[PDB]
Amino acid sequence: SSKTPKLFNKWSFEGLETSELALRDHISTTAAYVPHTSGRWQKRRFHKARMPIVERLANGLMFKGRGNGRKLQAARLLKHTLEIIHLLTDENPLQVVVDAVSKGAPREDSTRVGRRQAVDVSPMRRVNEAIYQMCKGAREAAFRNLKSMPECLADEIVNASKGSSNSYAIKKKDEVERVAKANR
Amino acid sequence: FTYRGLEIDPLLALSEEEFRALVHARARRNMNRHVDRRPPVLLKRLREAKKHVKPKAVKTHLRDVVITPEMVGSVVAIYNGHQFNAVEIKGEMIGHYLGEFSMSYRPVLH
Amino acid sequence: ALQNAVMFDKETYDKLRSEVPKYKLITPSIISDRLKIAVSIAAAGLKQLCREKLIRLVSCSSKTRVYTRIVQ
Amino acid sequence: GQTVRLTITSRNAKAVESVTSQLLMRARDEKVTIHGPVRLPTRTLKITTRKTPCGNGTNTWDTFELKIYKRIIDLHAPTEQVKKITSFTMESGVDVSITILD
Amino acid sequence: LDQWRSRQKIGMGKGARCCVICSNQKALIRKYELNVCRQCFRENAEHIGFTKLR
Amino acid sequence: NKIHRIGKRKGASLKDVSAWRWIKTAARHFKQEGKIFVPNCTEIMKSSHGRERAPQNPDWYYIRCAAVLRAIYLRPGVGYGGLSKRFGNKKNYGSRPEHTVTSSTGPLHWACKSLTKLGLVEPGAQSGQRLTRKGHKFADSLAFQVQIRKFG
Amino acid sequence: SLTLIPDHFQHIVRLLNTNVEGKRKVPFALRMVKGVGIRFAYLVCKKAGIDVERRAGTLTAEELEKIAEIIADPAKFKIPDWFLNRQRDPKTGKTEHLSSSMVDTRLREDLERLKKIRAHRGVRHAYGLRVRGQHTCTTGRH
RNA sequence: CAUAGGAUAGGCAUUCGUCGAAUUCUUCUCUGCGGGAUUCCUUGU
RNA sequence: AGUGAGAACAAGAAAAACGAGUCGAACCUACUUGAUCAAAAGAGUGGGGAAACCCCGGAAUCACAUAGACUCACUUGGGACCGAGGAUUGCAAUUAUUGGUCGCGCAACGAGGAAUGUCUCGUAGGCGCAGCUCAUCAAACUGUGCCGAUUACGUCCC
Ligand SMILES: [Mg+2]
Ligand SMILES: [Mg+2]
Repeated sequence: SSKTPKLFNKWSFEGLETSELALRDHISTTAAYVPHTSGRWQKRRFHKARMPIVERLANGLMFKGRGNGRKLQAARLLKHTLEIIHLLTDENPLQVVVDAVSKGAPREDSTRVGRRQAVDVSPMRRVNEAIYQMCKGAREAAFRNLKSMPECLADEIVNASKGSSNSYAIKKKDEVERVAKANR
Repeated sequence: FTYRGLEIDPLLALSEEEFRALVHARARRNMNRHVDRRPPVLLKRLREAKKHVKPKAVKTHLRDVVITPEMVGSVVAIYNGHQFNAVEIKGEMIGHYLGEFSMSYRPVLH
Repeated sequence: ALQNAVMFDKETYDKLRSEVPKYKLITPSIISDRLKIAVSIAAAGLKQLCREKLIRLVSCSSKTRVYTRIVQ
Repeated sequence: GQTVRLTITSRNAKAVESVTSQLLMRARDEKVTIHGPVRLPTRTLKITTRKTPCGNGTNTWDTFELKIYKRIIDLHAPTEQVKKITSFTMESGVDVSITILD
Repeated sequence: LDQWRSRQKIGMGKGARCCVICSNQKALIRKYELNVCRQCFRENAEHIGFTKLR
Repeated sequence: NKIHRIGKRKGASLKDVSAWRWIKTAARHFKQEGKIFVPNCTEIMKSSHGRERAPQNPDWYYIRCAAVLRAIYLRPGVGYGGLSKRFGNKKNYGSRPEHTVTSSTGPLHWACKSLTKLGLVEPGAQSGQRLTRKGHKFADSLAFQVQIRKFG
Repeated sequence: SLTLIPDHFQHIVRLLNTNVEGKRKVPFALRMVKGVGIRFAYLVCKKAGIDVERRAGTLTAEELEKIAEIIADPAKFKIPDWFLNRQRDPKTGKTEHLSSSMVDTRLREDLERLKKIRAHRGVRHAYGLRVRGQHTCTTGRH
């Protein structure tokens, strides 16, 4: 009678795969009954890639002093986010998130290694910076807006999942890659 | 002139138990804590200068005295800390401490 | 600026009962800028449409309530 | 029984056990039916002063502690039999206290 | 006249209290009703029994 | 079919239902009955000095003293001051750090005084406040109502 | 409140010589007049029989004339004596409650009372200085 | 089966100033001395 | 504005005095009262030398399908400034000791230039609570718990 968890008793983890075959090990699709787990994912170096991807959205919401430590809020705030994403897309919302993480961060970047040489981006940072730049930007959208945070977060996830440029992350994902293409 | 709806002639009449009901809360607490406490000689020497004819300026260091209507019309020379400031008790001064009328500092001018 | 009305006109309440049940993903902030009404009216206008069964309540909390059209 | 409670309090951890285990090894010889020595929680006492007598330096501190060890033993003997158990020259710094329960 | 220590007769203030070792009335430890001055305590913590464990 | 017996269990009590569902129906029972003695101060006053404005629910003295009645069911022997810790607040001081304040025991004194006149509270053997046998009958019977969804 | 707007809904109503934003709720627009505030505007809405849900511009002229005498004379409506602004009123002695133009008027009469006699709390207002026990070395900066 | 009412375990039903009696216990609690961790084991540098 | 669930460290009364060699009172506290009517009080009555009473320590973040008000505004954000009652600490409150009540809120402040500080896991940050200063007063410090992450696990660029 192990009834294979959905997510909020609603959204299944049965069909998740990743379009980016570069990013399959770093986006974890293991199942959970809630985002909150309270485990130590930061002891070892790459262990936070084994953390479930829906938890890592909840950790990205706990920013700026008004949110540090409010994980039960961010789990609630993502509960309404994933239901809105189902109404915009008519799809499994967890596949919409894994499609948003896979498109959200730039494949290439430019740093000074010695001039300002173009450097490749590891698959770990590409999962970090996609989650980082979607929680950012959805946070800045709803800062003095009529829209709630579960709508502004749901809009950044949808437009990055489609690869539209309306998302905050995809404006910066394309700005970094063209600067990296010119700083080769 | 008027203090809490009474002129100087109803003010003088009023009993000390009823004047204590008239004043504000800090003054009536000072009066309840001096019901059996041998009143200051500022008050005694204030009327010994009143009888003659402003009257004579009596000097004091006392600054935590509450002005009563019996003090009205008498010049008190209050000590700020290095000099004696000559202040005539007008009727609008009832309830205020004597230290509110002699500054112990100068206003700063740069 | 963003000057929103604080009560319904008769014209815009007719917008509430017709166009809003045709939307997918109704929220009181979607209605607040489409219909130019305050969210305190938009949330009150949508609680009315649930008890008439014109819209559906798909997700509810104390603050955030998400509504959808009923498909029949 | 009279149920006399002896309170062994001390500042030394090695002197409070050398009294209590000695006091208990006396009260087995008369077959007194004791209720065993319980270890009440040790109370530590913190005074955290500055280190400096002057004012300057890095503002360093030092916490001082003082633990009180605390034992009680309940025994059913009469009041001059418990004075037979109690009477022996103890270590310095251990207080014993005779109390009658009800 | 014996107005002599009339303010020190009433004992409410920081002047009524005193270091019992060191006779000073500045920065005394009154926790556990100890009443030793701050500096004169660190010289005497080992005889009172306090040792710095941590 | 959300209301039915689960297995062999046949009844309810407090701590078997939702806490707000009990307090809301008990507040609903008190005003529909009418035998409550709402004081005249509850119109003017505020529940504590830690609250910054008035309770803005016109049934607030009914929701209080139903929460208090639940707070005698759990913790018998509770006084007015133990109830003040239950309903206390974090007070907003202006530019100073916020500190916890316990609620005014005045309204908690009226709340227990009203419930004694119902007969639902007894003044305790030695401690503060105790639930009368009529109150155990009231608290559990109303709590069975809220699981079979008869909120009224 | 799921009710249509009336034909007479003023966006700015005028009560006690004060403009009042009729788009707001009824107490929170009734605190815009001086002397009222939130804790007293809920008592003016309670003693007038005004529902707190309604917006301030729907208040009719018979409802606004009832409000203005709850604020001008609140002790006739059993709003208690401790609730009022000016309770023991030196040089008058009588408990009042000061309306819009009267708060600033008698505030100037209190600062003039303490400056006629040379009381220290009136000397601080003459120099523009801080009046209570603030330090005013690092934080005035006016 | 809430005014509109979702999601979520199930031999002897359950609850406890009830200021009950009894009669068996150390699971948690307290704590004086003591175990336990050593690169110990494993397979690349 | 309600309502729920629910921590750890801790503190606590007195002398060769004044009273009945023994006992009292000073200290913290529950509980009742005040209450046929605001807080803040003021009073009774118990208990506690502190694992024994406070205490089933009802902290605050948080939580809530609370069918609660606000709805993007210098606004129900913010609470500086000061006006008027009142009550406690003290031998004394004026150059408000502190609390509480109603006003004021039309005081900046809409996320901060050049610069700059701390930090690698139960951590940062947030959140309160004790103790210490203390008759009265914490935006302090010493402690303690609660909620709980981002990033790196590198390098000699500064
Ligand atoms: Mg002490
Ligand atoms: Mg600048």
